[PDB]
Amino acid sequence: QKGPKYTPAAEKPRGRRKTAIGYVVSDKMQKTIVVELEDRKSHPLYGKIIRTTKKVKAHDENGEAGIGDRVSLMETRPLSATKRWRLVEILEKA
Amino acid sequence: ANIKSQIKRIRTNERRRLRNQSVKSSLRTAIRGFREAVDAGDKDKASELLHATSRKLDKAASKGVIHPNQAANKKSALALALNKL
Amino acid sequence: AVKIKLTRLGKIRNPQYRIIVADARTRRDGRAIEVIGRYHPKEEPSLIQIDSERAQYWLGVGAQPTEPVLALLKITGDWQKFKGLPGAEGTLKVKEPKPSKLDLFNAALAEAE
Amino acid sequence: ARYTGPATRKSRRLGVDLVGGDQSFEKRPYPPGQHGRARIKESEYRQQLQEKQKARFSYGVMEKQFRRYYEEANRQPGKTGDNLLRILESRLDNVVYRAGLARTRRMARQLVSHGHFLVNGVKVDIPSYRVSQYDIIDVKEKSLNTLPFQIARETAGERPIPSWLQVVGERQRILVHQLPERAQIDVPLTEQLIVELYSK
RNA sequence: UUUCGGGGGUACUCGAGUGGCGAACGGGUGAGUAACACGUGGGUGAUCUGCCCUGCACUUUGGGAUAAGCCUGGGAAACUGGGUCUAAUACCGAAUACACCCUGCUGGUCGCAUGGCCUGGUAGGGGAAAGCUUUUGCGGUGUGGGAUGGGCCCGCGGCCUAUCAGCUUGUUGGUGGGGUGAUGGCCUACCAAGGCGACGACGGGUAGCCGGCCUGAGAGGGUGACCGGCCACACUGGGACUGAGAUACGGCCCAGACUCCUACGGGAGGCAGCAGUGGGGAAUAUUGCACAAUGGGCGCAAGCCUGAUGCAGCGACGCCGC
Ligand SMILES: [Mg+2]
Ligand SMILES: [Mg+2]
Ligand SMILES: [Mg+2]
Ligand SMILES: [Mg+2]
Ligand SMILES: [Mg+2]
Ligand SMILES: [Mg+2]
Ligand SMILES: [Mg+2]
Ligand SMILES: [Mg+2]
Ligand SMILES: [Mg+2]
Ligand SMILES: [Mg+2]
Ligand SMILES: [Mg+2]
Ligand SMILES: [Mg+2]
Ligand SMILES: [Mg+2]
Ligand SMILES: [Mg+2]
Ligand SMILES: [Mg+2]
Ligand SMILES: [Mg+2]
Repeated sequence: QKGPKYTPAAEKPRGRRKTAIGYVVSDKMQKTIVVELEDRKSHPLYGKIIRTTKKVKAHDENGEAGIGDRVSLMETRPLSATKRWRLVEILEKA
Repeated sequence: ANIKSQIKRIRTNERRRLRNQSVKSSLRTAIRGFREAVDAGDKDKASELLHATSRKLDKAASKGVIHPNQAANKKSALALALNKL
Repeated sequence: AVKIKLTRLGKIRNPQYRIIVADARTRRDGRAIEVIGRYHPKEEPSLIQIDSERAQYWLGVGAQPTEPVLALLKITGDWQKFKGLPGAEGTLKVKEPKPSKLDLFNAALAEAE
Repeated sequence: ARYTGPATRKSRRLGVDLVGGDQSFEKRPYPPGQHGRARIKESEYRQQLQEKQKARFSYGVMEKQFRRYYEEANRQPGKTGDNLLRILESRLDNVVYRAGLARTRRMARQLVSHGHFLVNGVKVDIPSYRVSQYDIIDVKEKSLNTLPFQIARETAGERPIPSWLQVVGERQRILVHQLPERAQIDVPLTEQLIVELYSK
């Protein structure tokens, strides 16, 4: 009687990284763009839908997204202080 | 200083510090010697001392003085330096 | 090590215990990973319930029972089963269910009439 | 604690029979004291309050315990006034009185408290013990020949026994087929005023 | 064995000592903290994990010491030096490992860009161990998987104050190095001139957070005692060491305040553990009894330890019953 010398690891499903869409408000740093994300929440007490804007710093290697363009982003590990997003695709240039 | 076991541990912690310090110093001297060889530019000497330094890093990880991942990082950096230079 | 412990519930002089899977370091009345049973020693026979499916899983992965929990696992047969030894049926005693109240009401009706 | 002072003066203030056999009430149906004759200004609060006093000084329940009864009744799914009345009716000292083994609810309390009754074979000396469906109440051996209990055996007839109660034996064995509905309960009181009192 | 003053042996046993494991848990307090501290939901293709469980391989070979012991020195004390001597699962060199770590080349495949996976294939270099027991017998090393416990990052959520409008120069971003278990100005050199702010930045005030609790028809308001979960601290401030793991309450080093000892050279303390004392105050308890039960540490086990805990004492302090 003898068992296997190698035991394969159990399959874990790879997690769901968050995605977002925004507009580029800045590209004055090397390989980084500042993107504004827009969110709609219901006010806790008054119930009105409130629109809020969050700046995000995203990594793009090649500078392919300029100011004013609409872009898609995905979460990633910390690439520097602040930066936690990477540019996936420049979705609609303007 | 109040509890018997702590008093004994004072002695034993010191013994271990000395052992670990000595090993870490040896590792540091070895890495320094390799670095100087690479900055001097002598591929042959540098390659010989990469191998001895690398094995010393591995053995220090076996004694528990450094973490295996730290040994891997050091070894990787040295080998990359020799390939580039 | 992850262990199978008794955690104390109930009030003074009425110790009621839940059978929980918890890290050794966790305090007795602390957060548990699972509750897999209960144990009431003040009863006769002492009440014992174990979720045998979960007990088998936890012993499988290497949870270490405490001394009283090991006694309970032998009574239930979950220990003998896990090891492969015989006795898996266990020797669990259950309190004789007391007469139903409706039947005793009918008994009193008949007796006096 | 218990209220152990004069019993007639309470019925006299409230203007209704609480013991219901009381000659001194019918002789002086006005409130007690020097000013018991004088005209009292009407108020809704006094009416609500006195209905509560009639309830609690009939059954002999202190205000603390009575207020807990109210909260349970209001919590229960029925209508609060019916639930409150039948909870107080479930009390063992009351069940003993309704069965006839006692003369007054005061006498019923003392008997239950002194340890003369058993419920489903276990001694109970808690007057506030609430009977449930299919409870059987019996008398311990020592108290069966006990002189006032002997009186109670051959004094059957003072009042009628309600349908949910039943005395089945000369042993004076009481059976409870169910909790009384409002129709079954017969009490000289308007329960809606007490529900309103505690909604203040 | 005796003479009865003692003197040997045994190792059942065991003081002191070496060595292993534990001492990072458990218990306390809420000073600080307006912060990824906490709550809730995610991410890790960016990571560690002693003891426990379950596969595979192995456990070869040598060496030099030292505590204890004995002799002796210095010191008032705390403590400390020298000589001589002894052992190990203490320490140290080598072989073997080719699962594993590093580097070069190269094939397939999955994605979410770095990349991940196929223990992919291949060349070169390298990485361990420990014995004891004779009995329910316990151990040691590498490596695959699991279980447990974590680390780090992010969305969203919960105070007052513009009579606080600008703040920031490792500061915002990049590349080459360093550092860590791991990502990252975390650190560093150079280069670019950015980053955050009336969706209140930067200041000031207050405050541990939560499950919950109180009130209220609800919405809301107030609050966070006990019990339970996180966090923070341990005379004050700073620092690292040992370790799988450290705010290291009953560890270490330094500086300060305070108390104490001294031979004046120098030493020794830390109840926000349990109980208790003084003090402050309107006000809050016993210098109990047990490890019998439950949880924890070590031990093959018998067992030992446990002011965790289980209980007892005192106060109508509260609720409930009589
Ligand atoms: Mg590196
Ligand atoms: Mg009372
Ligand atoms: Mg000893
Ligand atoms: Mg601690
Ligand atoms: Mg060793
Ligand atoms: Mg780098
Ligand atoms: Mg504070
Ligand atoms: Mg309102
Ligand atoms: Mg360390
Ligand atoms: Mg202390
Ligand atoms: Mg300590
Ligand atoms: Mg104290
Ligand atoms: Mg005072
Ligand atoms: Mg135990
Ligand atoms: Mg045993
Ligand atoms: Mg002790």
